[PDB]
Amino acid sequence: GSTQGKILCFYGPPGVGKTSIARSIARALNREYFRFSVGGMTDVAEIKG
Amino acid sequence: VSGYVAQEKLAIAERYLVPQARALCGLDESKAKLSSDVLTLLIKQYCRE
Ligand SMILES: Nc1ncnc2c1ncn2[C@@H]1O[C@H](COP(=O)(O)OP(=O)(O)O)[C@@H](O)[C@H]1O
Repeated sequence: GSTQGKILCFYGPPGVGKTSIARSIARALNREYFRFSVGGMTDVAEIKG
Repeated sequence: VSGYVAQEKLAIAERYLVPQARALCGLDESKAKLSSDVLTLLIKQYCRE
């Protein structure tokens, strides 16, 4: 039936197309895209505000 | 509170866990049966915690 959530991850050497498939799926499902890097972030003001 | 014995997890998960997640996906038991045998294989092998 309805849409369902699940989280997913892709991993491998950089530049394998990970983000590229992300956006490709985003235009597949028709969902909106938005990147959000969190590598090395510490402050909580950029995540919760 | 303590931990849980391998068999003990079976009697938990068949009642207090499976129906809850069934309500998370919104299904009813009529279409998504999960036998005991699947549960014992799961807990015996795939999760030792
Ligand atoms: N199968 C593929 N089809 C199209 N582009 C690919 C493929 N494999 C790798 N690429 C390319 O690899 C690059 C990596 O981009 P992307 O996945 O967007 O970020 P990341 O560098 O994190 O993997 C893109 O320029 C993309 O065109």
